[PDB]
Amino acid sequence: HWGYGKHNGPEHWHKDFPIAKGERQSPVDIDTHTAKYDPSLKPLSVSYDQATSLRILNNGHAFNVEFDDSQDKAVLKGGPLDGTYRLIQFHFHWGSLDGQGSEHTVDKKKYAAELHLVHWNTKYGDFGKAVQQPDGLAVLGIFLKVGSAKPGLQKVVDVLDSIKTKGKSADFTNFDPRGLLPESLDYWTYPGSLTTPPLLECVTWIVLKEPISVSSEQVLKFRKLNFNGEGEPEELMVDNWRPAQPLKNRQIKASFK
Ligand SMILES: NS(=O)(=O)c1ccc(C(=O)NCC(F)(F)C(F)(F)C(F)(F)C(F)(F)C(F)(F)F)cc1
Ligand SMILES: [Zn+2]
Repeated sequence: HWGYGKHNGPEHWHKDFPIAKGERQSPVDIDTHTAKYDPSLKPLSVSYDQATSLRILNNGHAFNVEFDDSQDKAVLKGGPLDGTYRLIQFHFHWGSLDGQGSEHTVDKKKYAAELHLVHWNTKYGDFGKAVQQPDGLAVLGIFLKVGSAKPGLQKVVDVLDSIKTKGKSADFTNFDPRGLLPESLDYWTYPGSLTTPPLLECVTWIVLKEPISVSSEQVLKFRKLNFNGEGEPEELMVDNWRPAQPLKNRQIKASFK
């Protein structure tokens, strides 16, 4: 099925998922001179004090750090959102070199990677229901640039050796995702979609202006993961990002003046 190579990569996804050419696809380029400050944006509330991480999984496209979302522990509220969105997993998209890797771009600039903290709207009762609704998910997107190490990421990069190939997983309890946030919570927001098949148009995107810094050694370890399963020909998990899609009739709003 789909992937990131020449033969199954983003330019092909529309054949099995025609919504690939829809009216609210993600990611997009964020044109900093067109995005308008919206003084009506309520403030953002990231409540991760009670987050319970459970497991890390290589799913053959990225790795997901998964949380217990059986109850309202780690939630995202406020900003452009109505109601309460539960954290279910985070993952990253990254490149083969530092010059590309992010999905969103800023004035066409690609970052070395992008973190997605995925949350679902609890008024829909479960995640599978939430993905069918235009306000079903809220994805908090954080850019990564390469420079000084991020101390809160090191537990993640140290476990990657044990989930090298697709379908491998490891116990990953007690990880605190607050250690992946930047200082400022200033953000851009627009209505969009999942950036992997089935590309459902169910996401409120909230993309932080301030990137986090990670080290070269840190991102080099992301790039040693494999897209393939155990014992199959090795295909390094790199460039697992979808390029920017047409903005169409959408407004990107800024939380900051
Ligand atoms: N990169 S991103 O934008 O942050 C991003 C975030 C999360 C997902 C994600 O949960 N895909 C998984 C998925 F939702 F597609 C899903 F398989 F779980 C699903 F529920 F849709 C379903 F396919 F099961 C469906 F249709 F309901 F049957 C994808 C992209
Ligand atoms: Zn993602």
